[PDB]
Amino acid sequence: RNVPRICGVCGDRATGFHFNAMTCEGCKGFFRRSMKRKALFTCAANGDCRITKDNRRACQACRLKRCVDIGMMKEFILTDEEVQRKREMILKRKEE
Amino acid sequence: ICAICGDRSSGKHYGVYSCEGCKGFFKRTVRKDLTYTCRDNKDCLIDKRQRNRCQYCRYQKCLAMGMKREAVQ
DNA sequence: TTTGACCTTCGTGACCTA
DNA sequence: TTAGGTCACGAAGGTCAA
Ligand SMILES: [Zn+2]
Ligand SMILES: [Zn+2]
Ligand SMILES: [Zn+2]
Ligand SMILES: [Zn+2]
Repeated sequence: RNVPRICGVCGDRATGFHFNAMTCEGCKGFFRRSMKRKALFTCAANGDCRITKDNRRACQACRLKRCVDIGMMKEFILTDEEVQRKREMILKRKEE
Repeated sequence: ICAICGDRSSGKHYGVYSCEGCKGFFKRTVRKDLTYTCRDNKDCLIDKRQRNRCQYCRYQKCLAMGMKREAVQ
């Protein structure tokens, strides 16, 4: 796409786009699990730590909120349904 | 390596490499808010062998080496 | 009544197929 | 192109035999 391989959550090296925002392979994994599990993080501090390639894992609540602000959408996360389905059709078409 | 008693380090814990011992002693300490008093000069030497000599100085070092209290649950 | 070796969870992220 | 699946690793918890 030509836009900088830099994660907008933690400044780490981004491997591209994930759920609609340029992110590292780690924050991607995070953002999804977060939504899929419906987690409720709460930042000990005054809700405003700075996410960095190194501290990130420190305050989840802020990471998540940050993921969300740079635009990542849950919309892009396949439902449980969708998955089972595809997984099946494909698997059946293994029929040899 | 445990930055506290020196003994082998299971890995980081509440922010600092540390043996299993210094982990439990630091958990228990917090979860129970125990408070120790130093028997001497408050600069006792803490190591594998004599890490139980003075609870005050042990715990105290833990903080000193950077162990966090809010890291405990 | 404290220890601390051991064990149980579970969130992580680097890698990989598609 | 990105999606989900892997899964080997922490790091927090906990257990109980001394
Ligand atoms: Zn990131
Ligand atoms: Zn925060
Ligand atoms: Zn130690
Ligand atoms: Zn002492």
